[PDB]
Amino acid sequence: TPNCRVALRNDSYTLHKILPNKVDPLVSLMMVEKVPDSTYEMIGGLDKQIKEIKEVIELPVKHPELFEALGIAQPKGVLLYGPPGTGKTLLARAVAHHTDCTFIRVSGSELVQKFIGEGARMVRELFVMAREHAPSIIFMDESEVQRTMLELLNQLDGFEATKNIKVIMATNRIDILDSALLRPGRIDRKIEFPPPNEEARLDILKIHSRKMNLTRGINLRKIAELMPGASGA
Amino acid sequence: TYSRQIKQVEDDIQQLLKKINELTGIKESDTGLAPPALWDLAADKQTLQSEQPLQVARCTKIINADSEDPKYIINVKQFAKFVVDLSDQVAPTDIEEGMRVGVDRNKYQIHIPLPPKIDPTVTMMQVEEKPDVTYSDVGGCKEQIEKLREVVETPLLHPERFVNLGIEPPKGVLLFGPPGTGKTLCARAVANRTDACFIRVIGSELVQKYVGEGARMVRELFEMARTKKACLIFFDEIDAIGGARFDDGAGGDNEVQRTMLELINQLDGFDPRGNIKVLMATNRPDTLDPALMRPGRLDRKIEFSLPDLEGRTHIFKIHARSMSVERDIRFELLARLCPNSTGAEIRSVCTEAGMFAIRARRKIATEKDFLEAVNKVIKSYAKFSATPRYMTYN
Amino acid sequence: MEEGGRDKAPVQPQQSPAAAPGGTDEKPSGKERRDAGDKDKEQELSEEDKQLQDELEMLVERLGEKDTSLYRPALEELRRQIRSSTTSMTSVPKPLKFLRPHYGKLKEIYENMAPGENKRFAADIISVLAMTMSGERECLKYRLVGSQEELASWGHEYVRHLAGEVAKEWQELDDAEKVQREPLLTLVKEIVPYNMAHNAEHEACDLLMEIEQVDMLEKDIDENAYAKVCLYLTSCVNYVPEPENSALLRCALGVFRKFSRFPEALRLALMLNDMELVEDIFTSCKDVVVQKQMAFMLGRHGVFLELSEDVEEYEDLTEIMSNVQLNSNFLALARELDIMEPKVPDDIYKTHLENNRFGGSGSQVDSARMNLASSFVNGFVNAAFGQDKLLTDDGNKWLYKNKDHGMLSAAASLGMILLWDVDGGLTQIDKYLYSSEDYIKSGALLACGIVNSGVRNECDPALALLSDYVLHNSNTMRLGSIFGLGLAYAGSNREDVLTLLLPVMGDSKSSMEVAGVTALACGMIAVGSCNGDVTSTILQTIMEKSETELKDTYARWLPLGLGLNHLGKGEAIEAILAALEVVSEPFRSFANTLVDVCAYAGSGNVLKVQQLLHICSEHFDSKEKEEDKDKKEKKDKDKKEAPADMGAHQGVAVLGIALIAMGEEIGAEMALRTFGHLLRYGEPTLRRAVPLALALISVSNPRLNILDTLSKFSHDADPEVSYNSIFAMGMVGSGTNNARLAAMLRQLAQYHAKDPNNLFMVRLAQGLTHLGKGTLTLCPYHSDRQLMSQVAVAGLLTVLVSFLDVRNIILGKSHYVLYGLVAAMQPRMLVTFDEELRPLPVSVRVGQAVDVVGQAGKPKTITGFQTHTTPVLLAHGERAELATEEFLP
Amino acid sequence: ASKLPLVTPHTQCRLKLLKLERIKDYLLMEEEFIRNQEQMKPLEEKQEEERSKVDDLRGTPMSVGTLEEIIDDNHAIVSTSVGSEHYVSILSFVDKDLLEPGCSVLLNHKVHAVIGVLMDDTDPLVTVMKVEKAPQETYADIGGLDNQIQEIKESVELPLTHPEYYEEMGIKPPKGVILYGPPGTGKTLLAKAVANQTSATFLRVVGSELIQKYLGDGPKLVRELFRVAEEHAPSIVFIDEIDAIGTKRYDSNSGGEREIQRTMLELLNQLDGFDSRGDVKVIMATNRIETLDPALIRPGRIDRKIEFPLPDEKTKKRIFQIHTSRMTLADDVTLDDLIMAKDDLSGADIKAICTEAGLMALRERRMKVTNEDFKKSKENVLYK
Ligand SMILES: Nc1ncnc2c1ncn2[C@@H]1O[C@H](COP(=O)(O)OP(=O)(O)OP(=O)(O)O)[C@@H](O)[C@H]1O
Ligand SMILES: Nc1ncnc2c1ncn2[C@@H]1O[C@H](COP(=O)(O)OP(=O)(O)OP(=O)(O)O)[C@@H](O)[C@H]1O
Ligand SMILES: Nc1ncnc2c1ncn2[C@@H]1O[C@H](COP(=O)(O)OP(=O)(O)O)[C@@H](O)[C@H]1O
Ligand SMILES: [Mg+2]
Ligand SMILES: [Mg+2]
Repeated sequence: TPNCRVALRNDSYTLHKILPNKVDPLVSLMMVEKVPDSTYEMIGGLDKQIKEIKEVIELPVKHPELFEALGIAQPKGVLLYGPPGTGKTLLARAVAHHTDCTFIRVSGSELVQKFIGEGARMVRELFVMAREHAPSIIFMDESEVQRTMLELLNQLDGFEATKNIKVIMATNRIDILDSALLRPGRIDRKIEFPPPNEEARLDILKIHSRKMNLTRGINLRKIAELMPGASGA
Repeated sequence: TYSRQIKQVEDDIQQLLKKINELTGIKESDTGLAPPALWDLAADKQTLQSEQPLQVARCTKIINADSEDPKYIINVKQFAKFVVDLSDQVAPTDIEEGMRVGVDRNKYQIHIPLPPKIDPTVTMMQVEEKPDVTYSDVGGCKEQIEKLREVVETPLLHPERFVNLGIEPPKGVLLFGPPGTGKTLCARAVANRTDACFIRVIGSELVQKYVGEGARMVRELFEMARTKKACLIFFDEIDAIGGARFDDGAGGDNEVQRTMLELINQLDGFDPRGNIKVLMATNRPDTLDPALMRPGRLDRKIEFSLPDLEGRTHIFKIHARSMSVERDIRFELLARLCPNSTGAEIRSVCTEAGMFAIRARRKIATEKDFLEAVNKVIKSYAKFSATPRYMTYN
Repeated sequence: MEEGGRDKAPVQPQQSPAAAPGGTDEKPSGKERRDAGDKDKEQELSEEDKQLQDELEMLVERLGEKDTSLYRPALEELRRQIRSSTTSMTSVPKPLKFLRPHYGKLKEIYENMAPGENKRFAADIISVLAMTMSGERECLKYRLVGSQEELASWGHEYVRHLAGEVAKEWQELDDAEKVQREPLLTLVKEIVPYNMAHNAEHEACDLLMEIEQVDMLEKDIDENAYAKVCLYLTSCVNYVPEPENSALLRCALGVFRKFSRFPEALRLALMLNDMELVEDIFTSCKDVVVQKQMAFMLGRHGVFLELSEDVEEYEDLTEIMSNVQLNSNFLALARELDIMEPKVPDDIYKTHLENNRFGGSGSQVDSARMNLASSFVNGFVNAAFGQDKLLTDDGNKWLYKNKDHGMLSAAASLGMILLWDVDGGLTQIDKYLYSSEDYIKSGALLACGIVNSGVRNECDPALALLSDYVLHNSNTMRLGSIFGLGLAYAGSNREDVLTLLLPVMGDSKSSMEVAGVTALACGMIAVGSCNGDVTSTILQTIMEKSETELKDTYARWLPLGLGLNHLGKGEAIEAILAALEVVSEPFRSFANTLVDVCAYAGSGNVLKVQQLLHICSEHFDSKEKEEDKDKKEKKDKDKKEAPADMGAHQGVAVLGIALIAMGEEIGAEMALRTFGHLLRYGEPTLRRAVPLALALISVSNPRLNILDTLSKFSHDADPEVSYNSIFAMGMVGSGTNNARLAAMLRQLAQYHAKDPNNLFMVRLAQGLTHLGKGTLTLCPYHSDRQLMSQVAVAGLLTVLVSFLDVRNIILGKSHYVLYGLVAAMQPRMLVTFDEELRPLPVSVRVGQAVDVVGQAGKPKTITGFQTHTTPVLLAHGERAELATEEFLP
Repeated sequence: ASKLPLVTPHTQCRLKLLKLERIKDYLLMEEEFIRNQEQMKPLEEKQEEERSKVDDLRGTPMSVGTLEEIIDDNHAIVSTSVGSEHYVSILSFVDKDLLEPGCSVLLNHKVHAVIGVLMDDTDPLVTVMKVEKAPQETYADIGGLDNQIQEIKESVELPLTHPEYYEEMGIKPPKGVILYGPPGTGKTLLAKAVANQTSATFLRVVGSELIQKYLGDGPKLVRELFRVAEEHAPSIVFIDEIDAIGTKRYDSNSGGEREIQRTMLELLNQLDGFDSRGDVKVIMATNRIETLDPALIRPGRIDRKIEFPLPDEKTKKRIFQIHTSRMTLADDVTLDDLIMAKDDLSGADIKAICTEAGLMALRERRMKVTNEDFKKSKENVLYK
C-alpha cells in the first residue's frame, strides 16, 4: 500500500517485510489539539438548539433521500453565535460524536502544518484528508477565519461532488463579520446561544455536581439564584 | 459494395501492426527507459567500457594554491578540506583559484576544471527560442523603431562604422508609454530579429523570501552575461525592481532597494560590463530613482505616444489586411472616430467587428459592422478605458 | 411494449400470402389482385426512407419467405404478368429477407425474370430498393460471372444496361455526393477491363452535367494516384477524355497527362500533344499549356512546333525554349535583387564567429580541406545571378595551390554561380579557363555544361566539350568532358551526340573513373529507347566487370545509367529484358534490382516491394552482399515520395524499427538515405528523430557513415531554424568529429540548405504528383555515396554539381503581355478536400495575403480575390496568364 | 501508433482498400523481415536478453538523483540526496531528451552513474485546483439572462466547438472575459454552467487566496500556476473575487500593499506576456469592478466586459419556476405576491426562501409547503 512502512535489507535493499501502518496525520492532529470530547449527557438546557442542529446535520446523513422527497438541496453552513463560554465547542464536538463524523477543527497553526503538507499553499489541501474521512465536519473559532470559511464555501457550493462534508463557524457579535458572508444565499441557519436563566443554571449545577463527594442536603436552587447568570463557564 | 472486404482487410492489419511491433519491441511503457534499439551502441561495449574503466570523479571547489609547489587547497560540499595534487593529464595553468574541478574519490586529486555554478532559475530565463513578430506589425511608430534599432543592432551587425568613426555607441535604453501602446510587442520584434543571447528578466521574478537573495541572482545573471561575447538583457516592469529610497521610521521596502543598488553597481563602474546591452520597459517612468535615470545606464529614452492619424490608419491596415471584408470600405473614417486609442484597442475593434459578421450569418464584414464595433469598444467600454491617469502616469 | 390493435400488416400480409398457395390454383383473381395489393402496398409503403423499419419488409418473411420459396420456384407456370406482380414484390426485401449467403442466390428471384422497368419502383428511394442489391450484384455476382465469363449471357448483357441505369440513378436522384459511387460501381464492375464500363458511362458522363465534372474528376485522379499496373494502365487513359469530350476546361492537359505519358504509351502523350496543337483558340490557354513543355516537367518537344503557320503562335517555341527561361532568369535579374539579395551576402561564414570565445580560444583549425568548403563561400551563396568581380579570389588563390580536384572544383563553382544562363556564361569562364591545366580546363569547361542547363541552343553540340574530349590521353580532359554534355543535353533526345558519346563506352578504356560516369552521362540523355546504349554498357560490363571481384566503381556507376535508360514504366517487361541480360555471378547480379525498380519510381505495385525485401532480409551476410542489400534498400527509396502520404509514414514507422533500429550494417551504414531521397523539405517527426542517431555519432562503426549522414541529413533544402542543430554539431564538431576528414563536410552541411534565399523546388512534386525529372539528376549522388574513397579524390566531381534541375522557387507570377499586373493572391496550406458540401472548403490558412513574387514553400495552395476569376488553368502550374472578366456587377 | 492518418475517402473505395493492402504488404514484410532474426540470431533475444542485460547493468539499489546541468558527451553534474553532488557519466539506454535542469533521475548505487530518468509523480498543486467532474446541471438551470449566455458561448464555447468559423473569417477569438455586477446574480453560477459544458481542462482559484505570508511566494505561485495551466492542454482559467486582493489587508502579509502590488505586476505580466501564451482562456468575476487597476482591464488583456443586472420580475417568476420545480407545492401559495416583496431580490434570495421553506416543512414533518411557510420564510431570510 502507498504510505506504509516496510522492512528492508541493507546489502541489496531487497524488500523484506511489511511492518505496522503509520499513524494517521489527522489522528495525530486531533491528538495535538485535544478538544474536550462531549455528549448529550453534559448539555445544560439547550434542547431547542439541539433540535435545530439535529435538523441541520443529523438529517442529511441518516436520511439523505428525505430531502429528495422535497426536492430541495441540503444545507452546508452553520453559524453558531452567542457569548463565549456557552457550549459552542462541546456542542459541535458532541454532534459529530453522536452522528459519528470526523470532528476536524482548524486553527491556522503551524505545528499542524507538517501533517497537512510542507507548505499547503491553500487551505484546500485539507480536503484530501477530509474526503479520506468523508463523513466529516469542519469546525472553526472566531479575519483569516472569515476568509477561510469563504474559501471553503466556494469549493462546496457545487465544485466538490463528495457529500457529508459540513462546516461550522462559531463567534459572537454577528454584525462585525463580512457582508459577503452575510449574503443570504450563503449561510443556511444561524443559532443564538443565550446566557442561562435560573432554570438553565440548575441543571449545569446538577451535571457538574456529579463528580464531587457532597453532603446530603445542598439546595442548589438557592445557589443558582445567587449566581445572576454569567455563562456556563 | 464490398462492405466486409474493405473492412477485414482494414482491420486485420490495423491490429497486425501491433501484432508485429510487439515482436520488434516498442512496448513496455517505461519508467525512464530508451527505445529498445537506440542504445545498441551500449549493448556490450559501453556497458563494460563507460563503467568499468570509468570513475565518478566527484566535483569540488578550489580555495587557493601556494607558491613553489602545487599543494592545492580544495573544498567540497559538506566534508572537510584537503591539500591536493594534479593529474598528469593537466597543466597547472588552468587550475586557477575559486574554481570547480573534478576529483577522484580515493587519492583526491584533480582531473579537469569545470564551468562555475550557475543558479538554475537564472538559466530558465534565457529565452532559447524566438517569437514571430515582424517590424511590419509595429507600424505607426517608425521613428521610434529606427531610433531604437540604431542602438540595438547596428553595432552588433556592423562593428566597423562606429569603430572607424571612433565612438563608443550607447549601451542602455528604456521604453515607456501608456499600457497597450506597443512596448512589449515592440520588444518581440527585437527578439525576432536578434541573434545573440536574449536574456529576459521580469522584475517581479526577483522578489525573494530571503534577505539579499535576489542580489546574488543579479550577480550570477551578469556572470553568465559576461561569459558571452554579445548579449541582450531585457527588463520588464522595473517599478517592481525599484522606485526610489524613502525610508522613514520603520524601514520598509528595503529588500527591493538592495537589489536595485546591486543592479546599479553591476551597470556602472569598476570592470564595466563591456559588450552587454540592456533594455528596460516600464508603464509609469516617474517613480524611478534618478541615479537609475542617469545616462550611461538609460541613454535612450524613447517616447511611445498615440498615433496622430496616419499611424492609426496603418494599424488598421495591419490588423485588418487578413480578414474577409467588404472591399469598398474606408479606414480613415474609423481613425477619425478614434482620436485617442491604442493599437490594442484598434485590434479589439477589428476582431470585434469580425464577430459582428459572425452574428447573424455573414462571411464578409461591413462598414456598419465597424460602426457597431466603434460605439461598443470606444463608447460602451468607455467607462473604464484605462488610459487617462496613465497619460500623466499617476 | 405496445403490441396489437394496429396489426393490419402483421395480419393481412400474414393471411393473404398464406392463402396465396390456396389461392394460386383454382382462384385466378385471388392470385393476382392480392399480389397487386402486395405490390403497391409493399412498394408505396416501402419507398419512404424515413420509416426504414417497414411493416412488411421485416415482417412478412416469417411466413412469406417459405411462401416465396414455395411460390416462385414451385409453381412452374409463371406467365408474363404474374412475373411482374411476383418478381417485383419478391425482389425488394430479398437482401434483408435472406441472411449473408444471399450473394449466391440473388438470382433465384431476379434472374427468373427482371420485372419490366425496375427503376419505376426505384424512382423515389435512394439505396434500399436495389442499389444495395446492385452492389450485391457487382460485388459477388459479376465477380463470379466476370472472372472468366465476361462475354456471356444475361449475367453480362442485361447487367451492362442495369448497371448503367443504376449509375444514371445515382446522378439522377439528388446530385448529392453519391456521384462518387459511380467510380465505385464502374470500377468495381469489371475491375481489370474498365474500358467497357467506361464506354457505358463516358457518354452518359458527356450528357450528365458540366458542373459535375470536377469533384468526380478529382475523385478519379484520386483513384489514379496509385494503382495496379493494368488499372492504372486503363483508368488513366479512360481518365484522359473527360475534360476533352464532356468538359472544355482543357488547360489541365499536359501537366496531368504527364501522368498518362509513360506507362500507357509513349505516343499517347504525343497524340495528346496533337490534342494540344488542335484546340487552337487564341494564345492564353494555348500559351499556358505549352509553357510547361520546356522546363517544368519534360523536354524533347522543340522539334514539334515548326508547322506551316510560323508567325507568333507557332513561333512560341523559341519563347518556350529560352524567353520564359529568360523570365526564370528575370526572377533573379529583378525580383530577387529588389527584395533582399546583395551581390555578396557571404555572412554565413561570418555567422561562424563565436567559437573563438565559446569555451577557450580559437585560430586552431587550419586544415587544407577547410578551403574545399571555403570555395563554397563563393559557390553556394552566388547562385541566381550572384556574379562576382574579383570576389572569386578564394578560388583563385586556391586554384593555383594544390588539390587537383579542387582546381576542378573552384573552376566548376562558376557554373553554380551563373545558372540558367547563355548570355555571358561562356565569357566568364574564359578569364580563368586558359591556365594550361588538366583540372582547371576540365572543371571550367565542365562548368560550361552547367551554365547552359535548360538552354539547348548553340553552346556545345560538338563545339566546346567535344574539343575538351578530343584532347584525351590522360585524366579529367577525358573525364569531365562527357559530364556537362549529358548535364545540359539531359533534357534533350538528340541521337547524334549520343552516338558521339557511344564510342566513349565503346572505347573499353582502362580509365574506369571515366567509363563509369559514361553510363551516368548517357543515362541522363535517354529514358526510353536506344537499346544499343544498353548493349554498349553490358559488353564492357562483361569485358571488365566479369574478370575481377573489386570495388563499387563498377557497381555504383555502370547499372545506374541503365536504370536511367529504363526509368518510369510499370509494365514488368524491362525487368525481364535486363535481368536476363547479365545473368551471372552475384557481384555482377548486383544489377538485379536496378532496372527492375528504377522503372517503378512512383506507382502502386507493392508486390514488387515484397519481392524487394523478402529475398534478402538479413541472412547474417559475413561481408558478402552488404552492398547488394544496401542497394536493395536504395531501391526502397522510390514508391514513398509520391503515393500521396501512403508510404512515408510507413517508411518512418517501418525503417526506424527495422534497419537503423534492429540491423547490423544496413541501418548503421546506409539506411538514412531514404530520408535524403524521400524528402527535401521537413517535419519534426523525423527531423528531430535523425539527430538521435546523428548527435550520438557512435564512432565504433565506420563513422564516416554517420558523418556521411551529417551533410546528407543537412540535405534538406527550404532553410529552417536548424542552425542550432547544425551549428551545435559543428561546435562539438570543432574538437570532436575531426576536420581532417570533415572540414569540407560540416560547412558543406551548413551552407547546403540556405545557399541563397530561393531556388530549391527540387522535390519531384512541383504542384502535386508532378514528376519533372531529377530522378536522373538527383539519383547518382545518393547512389554515389557508398562509404568512402570519394570524400577526397573521386567524388569531388559529383559532390558539387550533382543535382542541377532546380526549377526555381515561386508561383507568384503575372505574365501579362505588357507584364503590368502584380498579383491578387492569398497563400495558404495544402488542401484537405475530398468530398464535402457545395463550395468544397479548400484550406484553412487564411492569415497570409500578398500581391508580389514572394516565397513559395512546400505545403502551399494559393488562390485569389477581386473577381479576377483566374480562368487560365485553374489548378496549379505557376505561370498563370492571369486574365480577368467582370460579368459580376 | 500514428501509422496512417489519411481516412479522407470515407467510403467503399479501392483507395481505402489499397491503403491497407499496401500497408498489409509493408507489415508482412516487417513480419517475415524480423522472422529471420529469431530463427537465425538467437544470440541476443532482444525481448529479455538485452533488457535483462540492462537489468544486469543497473544495480538493485537505485538511488534517485537530481539534474542541474548537462554536458553533451553523456556525463553531467548531478546532485545527491544529501547534497554532495558528483560528476558521473550517463548511460545510453537513458532516452536523451527528457533531461532538463531540475529533473529527477535514477543513479547507480556504486559509481552513481545515470541509469535512467524518472517520470516524476504529481499532485502537490495540480489536483488542488483542477476540477474533477461536471459540477451541476446545464444552462437550462439559469433562465432569464439569455443574452450574456450567448456572449460566453460566443467567446468560449464556440471557438472550441467550431474552429472553422474564425478561419473562414480571418480572425482569432477575443482573449479576456470579465464578469461584474451586484452580489448573488449568478456570476459563479454561469461558471458552473460552463464547467458543465466544456471539454477542456478547467481551473478555478479564488482571488482572495492569491495573497501569501511570505515574500515572493505570491508571484512564484502565479508563475507556477500559469505553468500548470499551460503545460496540459487548451484550458480555461477561472478567477473569482479579484477585488479582495485590493480591498482587505491581512496581518499575515509581512509585506504591505507594495507586495500585493508586485503580485499584481507579475499577474499583469502573465495575462499579456511577450512569450507565446497558447490555448489558455481567462474568465474573471467580481462585484467591485470600479476598484481594481485598469491596466489589467485594458483591451488586449480583457476583451469582453459583461454586466449582470438585477433580474426583472418576469425573469424572477422564471427563477421561482426553476427553484420550485421538483417540490410538492400546495396550491395555497401565490408566487406573484412573493415577487414584489423585495424590489431588488436575487436568485440566491429566492433559493434561500425556497430551501428555508422546505426546512419549515421538515420542522413539521410535512410534504407540501403552505403559504405561511413563505410568510415567515421571508421574515427569516430577508429581515434581521
Ligand atoms: N504599432 C502597433 N501596430 C499594431 N499593433 C499594436 C501597435 N502597438 C500596439 N499594438 C497592439 O497592442 C497590444 C499590446 O502591445 P504591448 O504588450 O507591447 O503593449 P505595451 O505598450 O507593452 O503595454 P503593456 O505594458 O500594458 O503591455 C499588442 O497585442 C499589439 O497588437
Ligand atoms: N439568474 C439566476 N437564475 C437562477 N438562479 C440564480 C440566478 N442568480 C442567482 N441564482 C442563484 O443564486 C446562487 C448564487 O449564485 P452565484 O454565487 O453564482 O451569484 P454570484 O453573483 O456569483 O454571487 P457572488 O457575488 O457571491 O459571487 C446560485 O446558487 C443560484 O442558484
Ligand atoms: N450549556 C452548558 N452546559 C454545561 N457546560 C457548559 C455549557 N456551556 C458552557 N459550558 C462550559 O464551557 C466550556 C466550553 O465552552 P464553549 O462555549 O463550549 O466554547 P467557547 O467558550 O469557546 O464558545 C466547558 O468547559 C463547559 O463546561
Ligand atoms: Mg507590455
Ligand atoms: Mg457567487
